[PDB]
Formats: sequence, structure tokens, C-alpha cells
Amino acid sequence: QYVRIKNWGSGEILHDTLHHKATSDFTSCLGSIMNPKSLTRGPRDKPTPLEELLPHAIEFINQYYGSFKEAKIEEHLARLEAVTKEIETTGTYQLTLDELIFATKMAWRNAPRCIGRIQWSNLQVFDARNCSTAQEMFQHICRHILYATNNGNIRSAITVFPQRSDGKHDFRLWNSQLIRYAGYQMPDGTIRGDAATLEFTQLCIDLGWKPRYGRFDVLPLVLQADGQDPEVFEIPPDLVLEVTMEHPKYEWFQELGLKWYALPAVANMLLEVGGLEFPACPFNGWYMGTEIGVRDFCDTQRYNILEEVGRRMGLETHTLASLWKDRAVTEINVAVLHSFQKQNVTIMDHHTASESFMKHMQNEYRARGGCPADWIWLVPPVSGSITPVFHQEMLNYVLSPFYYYQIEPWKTHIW
Amino acid sequence: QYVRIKNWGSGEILHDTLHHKATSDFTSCLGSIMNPKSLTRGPRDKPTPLEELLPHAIEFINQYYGSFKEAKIEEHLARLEAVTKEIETTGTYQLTLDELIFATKMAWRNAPRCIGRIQWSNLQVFDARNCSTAQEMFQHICRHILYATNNGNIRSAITVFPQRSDGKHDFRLWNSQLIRYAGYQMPDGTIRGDAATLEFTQLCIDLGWKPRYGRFDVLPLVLQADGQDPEVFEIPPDLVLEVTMEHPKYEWFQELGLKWYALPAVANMLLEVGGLEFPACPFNGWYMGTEIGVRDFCDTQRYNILEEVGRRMGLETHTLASLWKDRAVTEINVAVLHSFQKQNVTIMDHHTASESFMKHMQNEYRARGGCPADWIWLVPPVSGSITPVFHQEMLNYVLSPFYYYQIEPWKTHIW
Ligand code: HEM
Ligand code: HEM
Ligand SMILES: CCN1c2c(F)ccc(F)c2C(N)=NC12CCN(C(=O)C1=CN=C(C#N)CC1)CC2
Ligand SMILES: CCN1c2c(F)ccc(F)c2C(N)=NC12CCN(C(=O)C1=CN=C(C#N)CC1)CC2
Ligand SMILES: C[C@H](O)[C@H](O)[C@@H]1CNc2nc(N)[nH]c(=O)c2N1
Ligand SMILES: C[C@H](O)[C@H](O)[C@@H]1CNc2nc(N)[nH]c(=O)c2N1
Repeated sequence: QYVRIKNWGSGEILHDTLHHKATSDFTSCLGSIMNPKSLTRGPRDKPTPLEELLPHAIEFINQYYGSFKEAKIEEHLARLEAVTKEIETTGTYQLTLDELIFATKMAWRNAPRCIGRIQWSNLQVFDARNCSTAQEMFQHICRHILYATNNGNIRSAITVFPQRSDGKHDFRLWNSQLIRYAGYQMPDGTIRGDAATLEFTQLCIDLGWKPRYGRFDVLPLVLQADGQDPEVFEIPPDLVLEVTMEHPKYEWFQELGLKWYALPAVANMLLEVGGLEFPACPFNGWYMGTEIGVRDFCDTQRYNILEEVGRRMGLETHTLASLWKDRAVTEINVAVLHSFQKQNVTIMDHHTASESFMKHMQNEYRARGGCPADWIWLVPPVSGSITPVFHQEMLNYVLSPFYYYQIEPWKTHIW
Repeated sequence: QYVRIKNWGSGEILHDTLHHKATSDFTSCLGSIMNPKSLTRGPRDKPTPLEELLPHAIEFINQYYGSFKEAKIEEHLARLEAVTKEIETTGTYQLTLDELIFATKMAWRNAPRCIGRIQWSNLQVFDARNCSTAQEMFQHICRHILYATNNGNIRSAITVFPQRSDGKHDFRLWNSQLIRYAGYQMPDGTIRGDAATLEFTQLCIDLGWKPRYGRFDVLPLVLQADGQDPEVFEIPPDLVLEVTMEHPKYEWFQELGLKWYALPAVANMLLEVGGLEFPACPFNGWYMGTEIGVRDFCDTQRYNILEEVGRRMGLETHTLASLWKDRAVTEINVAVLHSFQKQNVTIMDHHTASESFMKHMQNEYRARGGCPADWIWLVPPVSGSITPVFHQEMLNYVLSPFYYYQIEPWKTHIW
């Protein structure tokens, strides 16, 4: 009928009907889309039809064993054997810890939108597949956070909860990411904190969470175990490391009173592997300066500090042609970079990050002739062509294992 | 078998075999590709099979008449009538000047990679469909250049040459764009001028053109009429307007001795309309600062002036983390912007350009529910998310009329 298109800046939606008048086979490309269904793995009422599960399981087990040098044919056949048996006896199966570890790295390895993949093999894996209660999820999450934070020297880690069984016993973190500041609709009409979390904030308020009406209040974990309703757990403040923003030259920068958390951790994605699905497996890497400096601090729909930094710098805030924005954003970026460095908190600039990826990609093509890459996400939000990845053509395809997006829980979940 | 992937920075090529292990239907996306076959319209040995031509012609004629308010049904039917007749009598047909004008604007209108489309209706159209000789093409081109340049106050224009008949009587400009600086492989091993034109430069040398071994030597027009070999015509220097680069603060900027031409004009694209094809129809708009400031002056494979500007600014050229590149590029951009303004030569900054497009797109959706847009090209090479189009999701599809790319002539042409 038509295609929905959204502008994440103004929120506005548009209906496209023109593509119907398109020509032959051009490569309606849905690449500019944030959350396309092709990248989402949703709900389920019943187990995974054995006819499907078994083949995938086999492939996976073949990938795993085909991995290490100097094969283990016997172990391989036996595993292939043991796995089939377990499936026709249980209607599913359990991966060996090693398979898990292998799975999570390869999934990371196949994340087309991840620019830090040269680190793919460095990943701590916490096995919480035996978790059973919400409170137990909380403890696990707290442990993850403490380990990954490591007092500023960030470590990449992922904690894997129980796999989806029937489809109505899903463990799931309702949060987008582990640490995230709340956004409130103030009474005077203004918005305080992160405007991007307005709804989810309300959701937490609706679940009995007490708002602190601040600019940087760390939201609570909203966990749901097995299938039960979600329970709210506040994050122990001693566990949330932060960096206060300051510029190495403009002493008025700190007057802005900005800061950001040091831990970037995905909370709501799904890990598909060998037919198995893990609807709850939070993971983290470390930050790239521009995420905070450009996206978090300069997006219109976020903290939007660009004009304020402009005026303070004495720029011509009323003349786009003056390129005052290009100037301000660069200083905000140096502040972020500077502040993290001064406080000994791992971070990387987008230039070294870009080169890093290029080396990864070339290593990746040699080792296995390819590397799924989504240019639209790999090119930084500033200084695009000043970066190597901008001039690199790339193919974006979905392999397996893979980290998928999922439909927001509060939408498809009955209490 | 595999897909070829190129890095326009190092020139290196890579073969991708992994996509074969892809999953279901994700939206191997070939969006990161510069010149995909889907966007190219190539050669032909014989006329256009009437079975194909006729239907397209009808559609087009229906688009044209369905255009203006208060229809002209009689004229429409008659035109539909007259056109069919002409086709079964000639094996082709001629568009009325108006249809041409309508065609070229709609083609511009359907250019997914053009950011200046809010200007789509402002286009001067020179009708050279009666051209017959190379020298005649030259005169026409000179006229175009003089009109468009307009002493700095740039005007958008397109000159349409004779349509492809049999397929072996193609009028074609061998140049990428009308004005373009030559790049020479110097004897001492270094490269002078625009390294991007090294081959084409050689081609001109091979055609009897005398190299001037400079940094900014305007290359000659290499025209081919009907089907004959290409003839070389040098461009009258009085016709090539230039802007010498200078910074509004660093007086040493001009010491760099940089300059660029004021006229951005496409020379090698094809105009498809109603089954008809025009393999030669150069057109021009005006510049967006970043094209010169970022691409032309800072690409590694181009003039590559980034480090030099860095040192002169006193930056930490040996520490990526210092973000010295983000600083230099911004000053280069202001120089370009400043220099064009000071010399009264039309130009637009990428911010006003970005807003301009957003307004176009919204107007476009209301008027005809859609606007083909290629995000990868619409987002500037710097300050991406500081721009509105970065947050706008968009669909990229090929309509008609349309401006296609073509296979480089020197590859498929016999002397
Ligand atoms: C070692 C440090 C790492 C760095 C520097 C890094 C950096 C990044 C950055 C900059 C993005 C873009 C975020 C955005 O634009 O919103 C991203 C996306 C992504 N990363 Fe990484 N990453 C790292 C580790 C990991 C790990 C350990 C995993 C998983 C095991 C991972 C999985 C992903 C996925 C799936 C995405 C896409 C997320 C989405 O679509 O929202 N990354 N990463
Ligand atoms: C009024 C001024 C105009 C401006 C400001 C403008 C600007 C631009 C810019 C900045 C690009 C990107 C170039 C690059 O990244 O290499 C572009 C591409 C394009 N423009 Fe426009 N344009 C204008 C007029 C036109 C006109 C008059 C036509 C045709 C009738 C046109 C057709 C196209 C096409 C086909 C492309 C894609 C070219 C390619 O794929 O290489 N533009 N334009
Ligand atoms: C997911 C992408 N992403 C990563 C990831 F998957 C894995 C490992 C990482 F190190 C990162 C990272 N370096 N940033 C985020 C994106 C920024 N994110 C946030 O906290 C967000 C803050 N505000 C947002 C908004 N609107 C979105 C995300 C942290 C994870
Ligand atoms: C085509 C895209 N393009 C336009 C276009 F189609 C139509 C109208 C325009 F105003 C522009 C424009 N504003 N720049 C170029 C791209 C830059 N180009 C050049 O001269 C190039 C210089 N160096 C290059 C390299 N390598 C490529 C192009 C001028 C036309
Ligand atoms: C609409 C557009 O896809 C979206 O705003 C962008 C594009 N590319 C991105 N790139 C990264 N790395 N992260 C993002 O959030 C986005 N968002
Ligand atoms: C490989 C990549 O597609 C290429 O280097 C880019 C991307 N987007 C672009 N965007 C514009 N406007 N112009 C360009 O030359 C390019 N080139």
C-alpha cells in the first residue's frame, strides 16, 4: 500500500507511494531505515518446529568444529550425534559453554553496524543460562556492570540469560541500554534530562519508580524473568561510573555542568545461534567520543547544547554560513575526549576508530573473504570523508549467529 | 561467483564470497556502491525494439499532459496519436521542446543523489538536438559554459544533444565534467595537479593535447559526434571563471596558492525519457562548499592539503586523538566559503543546503507522495548528524525520466 518513513529528529512520519512507479531491478532500497523488519526477530507462541531447528543446529555445530585448527572429527560427529538426540528428546538443546563463547563472538563478528569489531575475540562471557528470577537477573546485571566498568579501564562483556523456550517464558531487559539517563516532561512545559527516554521514564514511573527530576538521573533496570511481569530495580550508584565534562581551554565549559556515563551497554537485543534464540543477553564495549560529543550532546532531540556552546565561544550563531556549528561541535568533541582521558576512562576518537576498523575488515576478508558492513552506521556523525571507511565500499548482509533487534516488550506482553 | 568491492581511497579491490552464507530476505545490499549496474545505462547495436519504445512513449506523453492544471485532452489524444504514427513510420520519435524541458526537470527531479533539487524547476534548456559535428558541439558547450557562469552569478542549465539513434551514432562528451583540472605523473615520481584525472589526462596527451605540467591546468573537451572518433578542443580561458583561495584570518592561507573553478557541470550522463536516450546532455548547478573544501582539497587521492594546513595552524599533526583534522578541515571550508563570497561567485554552505533539501522533500511528498533520496550521497562529508538529512529516513528508487551513468566511452568504442 505504501511505506512508512520516519524522521528521528522531528519525529514526523511520511507515507511513500511513489516507489510504486519505480523501474526494473535497482540492486526501493530500505537502507536508510533504522529498525527494518529484516533486522528484527520477534515473539513466538510455540517452540521452534524441529524441522527448522535441527538443520540450523547442525550447521552451527559444523561452524564451531570447523573453527579450530587441527580438527576433532570424533568429538564433532559425537557432538552432532549428541545434539540431534537431545533435540528429538527435549525439543531443543543446550550449547556447551565453549559453543556459547564461540557464538557470542561470531555474532559480534557479524554485527554489520559495529565499528569496534577488531576486538571481536576479546569478550568476557558470563553464563547466566541457569538464572530463574528477576532478582537473580539484577544481581547478574550488577556483576556485569562492575566487571565491565573495571574502575574506568573498560572491558567488553556479555551476560547470556536462559534461551527462549516455548516463547512465553522469555527473560527480557526492558531497557534500551544498561545505564541511561531519564527524561522528564517538566510542569513548566520544558524537558529535563534525556528527552529520548521520556516514555520509558514514564513507564518506570508507572511501575512505582520515584522520579528525581534531574538532568542526569540513571534510570532503573526493568527486568522480566521467565514470563512474569517486569520488576523494577534501581542501580546501585556506586556501580555507575561517570565523567564530568570539562574543556582543556575554555574554563566555562564545566559551567555547563555536563557529564555522561562511562559504560555503553546494549540491553535489549536478541542472540540467534543454531536455531536457538536468547531474548536477553546484554553486552558492552567502550565509547567512541562522537557518540557523546555529537549524538548525545548535539542532537536536537537530545541534550541539544550546540547553540549554548556557540554563544559561549563568541561565534556568529545567527549565520549558518559562518560554519559556527562545525566549530562548536569540534570543541565539544575535544571536551569529551579530554574529560575521559583526564579521568582515566577508556574511550576512542573516531579517527583511530575508523582506521582500526579498516584493518579489521582487511583481516576479515583475508581470513574468510568478507565482512558484513553497514556504511551508514560505520561512518561517524562528523568528519565523514576525513575518515577511511567513507571511501570504502561495503556489503551489508545478515549472517548467523547474529544479534537481532526485538519488538519493544511493553507492546507485545500481557500482564 | 563473488562481488567486487572497491576502496576509492587506496584504489584497492576486494572479492566478497561471504554474502553467499547470508540468511533470508534482508530488505546483500549494494548501497555502498558508487557505480552499480542498476544505475548505469550502456551501449546498443540496434534501435529500440518498438514493442518497448511505444509503451514507454505513451506513459511519458501521459505524464507530460497529466502535468499542467486544466488539462488539454484533445491535444493529449492528438499527441498520443501523432507520436504512435511517427514511431511506426520512423522507428522512433521527436519530443516537442516543451516535453524536453519537462523531461529534463523531472529527470533532475528524480535524481536521488542531488541535494539541490528544490531548484528543479529553475533550468535553462539549450536545444542542440540538431547538432551534427564535433566543432558544433564545442560551440554549444562554450555557449553553455558562458551562460551558466554568468560572471559568478551561476545559473543552472543543460544542453541536450541528438538522441541515440541506432546506437552507433552517439554524441558523447568523454569528460567527467565540463571544467576539470588535469593530473600529471611527474618525472621525479610525484604527482602534480588533480591525481584523480591521471588517466584521462594521458588520454588527452595521447590525442595530441599539449600538457602544461601545472597544478591547475583546465583539461580540454574531448568530443565525439555522430559516431566519429573524438576530437580535442581546448576551452577558451576567458570562459573559465576561477576563485583564488584565501582565509579571512590566516594570511598564510593564500601562500598555499589554491584555487578552484566556479562551474560544477556534469558531462558524461545519459538522459532517459519515454524510451528515448540522450547519451550527451551536460548540465550544471552551482557548488556546495564542502565539495571543494572537503572532497577536492582533503581527499587523500586528490589535492590532499590536510597535513599542510594542520602544521600551519600549529596543531598536533601527530596525534589523531587531538582532532586536529576536524579543526583544519573546518578552516579550509571557511576559506572556500569566504573566497567564493568575496569574489561574488554563487556557492552554498552544507547546512543551508541540508535545510533546503528537507523543505524540498516535504514539498515533494505533499505534491506527489514521495521523493527518491540516496542518504549516502545527501549527507555531507562533514558534520553529518549536525545536519537535518542525517536524521531523515529515505527511500532510494529509480523512476523515469532519469539521469543514468554510462560506461566510459574509451572502453566501448572502436576507432
Ligand atoms: C570493544 C569495544 C567496542 C566498541 C568500541 C564498539 C563500538 C560501537 C559503536 C560506536 C556503535 C554505534 C552505536 C550507535 O551509533 O548508536 C556500535 C554498534 C554495535 N555494536 Fe559495537 N562496540 C564494541 C564492542 C561490541 C561488543 C562486545 C558487541 C557484542 C558482543 C557489540 C555489538 C554491537 C552491535 C550489535 C551494534 C549495533 C547496535 C545497534 O544496532 O543498535 N559491540 N558499537
Ligand atoms: C541549482 C544547483 C544545484 C546544486 C546546488 C546541486 C548540487 C549537487 C551536489 C552537491 C551533488 C553531489 C556531488 C558529489 O558528491 O560528487 C549533486 C549531484 C547530482 N546532481 Fe545536483 N545540483 C544542482 C543542480 C542540478 C541540476 C540542474 C541537475 C540536472 C538537471 C542535477 C543533477 C544531479 C545528479 C544526476 C547528481 C548525481 C551526480 C552523480 O551521480 O555523479 N543537479 N548535485
Ligand atoms: C547500541 C550501540 N552501542 C554499542 C554497542 F552496541 C556495543 C558496545 C558499545 F561499546 C557500544 C557503544 N559504544 N555505544 C552504544 C550506542 C550508545 N549507547 C547509549 O547508551 C545510547 C544513549 N542514547 C541513545 C539515544 N537516543 C542511544 C544509545 C551505548 C551503546
Ligand atoms: C556530479 C555531481 N555534481 C553536480 C551535479 F551533478 C549537478 C549540478 C551541480 F551543481 C553539481 C555539483 N555541485 N558538483 C558535481 C560534483 C563535483 N564536480 C566536479 O567538478 C568534480 C571534481 N572532482 C571529482 C573527483 N574525483 C569529481 C567531480 C562538479 C559537479
Ligand atoms: C535515519 C538514519 O538512518 C539514522 O538517523 C542514522 C544513520 N546512521 C547512524 N549511524 C550510527 N552509527 N548510529 C546511528 O544512530 C545512526 N543513525
Ligand atoms: C564508497 C562511498 O559510496 C563513496 O566514497 C561516497 C559516498 N557518498 C558520497 N556522497 C557524495 N555526495 N558524493 C560522493 O562522492 C560520495 N562518495
